[PDB]
Amino acid sequence: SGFRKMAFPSGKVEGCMVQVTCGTTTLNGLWLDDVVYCPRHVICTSEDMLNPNYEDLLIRKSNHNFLVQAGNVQLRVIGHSMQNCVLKLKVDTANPKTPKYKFVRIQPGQTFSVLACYNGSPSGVYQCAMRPNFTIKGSFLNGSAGSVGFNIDYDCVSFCYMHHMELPTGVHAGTDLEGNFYGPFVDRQTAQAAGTDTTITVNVLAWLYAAVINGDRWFLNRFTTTLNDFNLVAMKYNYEPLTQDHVDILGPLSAQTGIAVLDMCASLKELLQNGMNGRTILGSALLEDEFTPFDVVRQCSGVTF
Amino acid sequence: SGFRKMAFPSGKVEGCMVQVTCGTTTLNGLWLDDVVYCPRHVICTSEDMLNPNYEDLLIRKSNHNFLVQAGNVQLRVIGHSMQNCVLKLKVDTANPKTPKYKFVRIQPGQTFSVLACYNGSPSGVYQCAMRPNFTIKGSFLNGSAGSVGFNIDYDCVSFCYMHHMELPTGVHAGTDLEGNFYGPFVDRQTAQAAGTDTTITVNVLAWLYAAVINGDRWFLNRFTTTLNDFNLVAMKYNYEPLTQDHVDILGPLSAQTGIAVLDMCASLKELLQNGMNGRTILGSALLEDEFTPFDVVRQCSGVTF
Amino acid sequence: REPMLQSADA
Amino acid sequence: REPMLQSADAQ
Repeated sequence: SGFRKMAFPSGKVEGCMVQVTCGTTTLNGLWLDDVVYCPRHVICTSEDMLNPNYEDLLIRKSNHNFLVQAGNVQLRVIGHSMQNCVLKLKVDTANPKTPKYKFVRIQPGQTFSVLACYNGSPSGVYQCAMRPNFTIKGSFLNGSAGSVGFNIDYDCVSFCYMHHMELPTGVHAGTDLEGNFYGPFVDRQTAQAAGTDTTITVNVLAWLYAAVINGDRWFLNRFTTTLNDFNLVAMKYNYEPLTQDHVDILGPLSAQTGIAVLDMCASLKELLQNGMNGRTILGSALLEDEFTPFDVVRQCSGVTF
Repeated sequence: SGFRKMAFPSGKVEGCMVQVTCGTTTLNGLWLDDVVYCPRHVICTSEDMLNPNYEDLLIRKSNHNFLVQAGNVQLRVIGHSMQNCVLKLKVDTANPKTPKYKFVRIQPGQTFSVLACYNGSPSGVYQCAMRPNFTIKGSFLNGSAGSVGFNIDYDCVSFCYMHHMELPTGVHAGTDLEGNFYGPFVDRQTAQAAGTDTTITVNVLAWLYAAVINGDRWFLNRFTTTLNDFNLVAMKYNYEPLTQDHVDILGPLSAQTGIAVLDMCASLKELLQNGMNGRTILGSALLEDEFTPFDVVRQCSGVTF
Repeated sequence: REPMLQSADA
Repeated sequence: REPMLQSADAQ
C-alpha cells in the first residue's frame, strides 16, 4: 500500500541524451533516429540572449558549426532546421537506443517525469506537474537546457516537455518537442513574469481519494457542498477553482471509494478553513498537488512502467 | 473580416471513411494505413447492448464476420483486436489516401471538426466543442457512430474524437482514437447521465477578443477586476470559473489587441450583470462559447491546407 | 430514456 | 531577477 510521488524509470531516456555545442554555448540534446532535438538558443552567444533574431542567427551557422557529442563519439551533422523554438539537427547515424516514442503536448495539472541532464549526461530524475501558470517547479542549473520531460505509456515513451529557461521567481519554462512554448513565455532574456502560483485543486482531491483507498479517512465528513461554495472557499486559499470537467476526472476515484466529488470537496473545504491542526495525511502534513487521479490508479495497480 | 464557427476542409478525412458491418450492425470506420478503426460495439447484437461481454463477443467473432466496404470495394479483414472501446480491423490493403496523421486527446473547451458519416459515406461537416461535461451538442442519428472529430495543423490531420453513443439528454459521447472515453461514460445502454452543462468562459472571452479585432468594441469599459471577483460573478450565471491557465490561453489575443485579460473579464461582468440591452455582438444576440482562442487566431490568419 | 449506442441495423 | 536561458558556457 501507500502512495507517493513517483517518476518513471529513466533508463530508456538516458540513452537518447547527447550534448550539443555551438560556439561557446552548450546544452543537452534529444537523439531520436537520425535527428537531434535541442533548444534553438544554443546558437546564441552570451550577448545574443537579450533580444535575438533566431532567423538571423540561424543563417550565420552551418552544419559544421554544431558539435554533437553522443557519449564519447562526435556525431556528424548533415542538416539543420528550426521548428518554432527548437533546433532539428539531422545526423548521419541513427540512434540504436531509440525506443518507441511519440511527441505529445501535456496540459496544466498533468504530471510527467523530468530527467535533468548536463553535458549530455543524466544527473537526476524527478516527477513534476504542469502548473496552472504553465511553468514547472523543478530544479535546473546552467546547462540543463535540453532536458526532456516524458511519460511512459505501455511500450511508448511520450516526450512532452523540453527545458529552455528559468523565470525570475525561480520557476522554469519550456516547450513541447515541436518547439511550442508552454504558456506566454519566449526564449529570450527580456522582462518576463509567470502567472500567480496556485494549487492544483483536482490533484489535491485525488491525493485525498488515495488516502481513503490507503485507509486514511479522518478528514471525511457527512457534509456535502456545491461547486460554487467550494470554489468561493478555495479561491481564498489560492486554490484553483474546480471546473465541471475536473469533477468528472475524479469519477473513477469517486466510484471506487463511494464518496462523491462534492462530498470530498466538503472535506477539503474543512481542511483549508479549520487547518490541518498538527495531523498528517498519507504520512505528510502538506497537501500534495502534483498527484493526478491517473497516478492514483497507477499505484493501485502495480503495473510496470 | 467576420468571425464564425468554421470547420476544417473534410477532403482528407473523406478518403479515410469506410463502412464496417458485423452481422446486422453497421458502423463507420476510419481507414488509416492497413488498419480500420471503429467503435467496438459493432460486434453487439440488438438485444446485447445492455451489458455485452465485449471480451467474449470478440472471441466468438472471426475475420470473416467483419464486412468492410470502402465505397464499392470490399476490404478483406486479416486481423482484429480490441484497444479499450475501439475495434482495430487489419485489412489487406493500405489506404493510399492516408494523410499525415496523429492521435491526440483534446480537452474540454477545445474545438474540432466533426465529419458526420452514414454507411461509410460522409454526410456533413460541422465544428464542435468539447463541453465541460465531456459531451458534444452534435446532430447524430442511428449509424453515425464511427464518425471522427479532427483538426488540421500544418500538413497533419490530428484525429481526436470518434462517435459512439447518444446520452439521454440528447448530448453525444465518444472516445479518442485510442478507445478511451471522454468523461465518465461507458459504451453500455445502462443508466447514465451527463454533468451540468455550463458556459465555457475562456471561449466567450476569445469570442469577445474576436469582436474587438473585428471592430466591435461597444462593450469595452474602463474598469478592471480581479480574477477572484470575476469568478464570483461568472459562476452565478452558470459560467465556468476562469482558471489561471485559461488566462494564459488568451495571451496571444491579449497581446494582439493590447487589452488585458482581466480587462476583458470586467467587460464580461458588465455584460452578464446588466445584459445586452437590445444589442448584438458580431451579429449575434447571445455570446458564443464554442470559439477557442486558437479559432480566433486561425480565422484572422487564414491558413490554408 | 436509456443511452443508445448509435449503430444502424442491417 | 531577470529571466535567463539555462544553457552553459563552453569549457
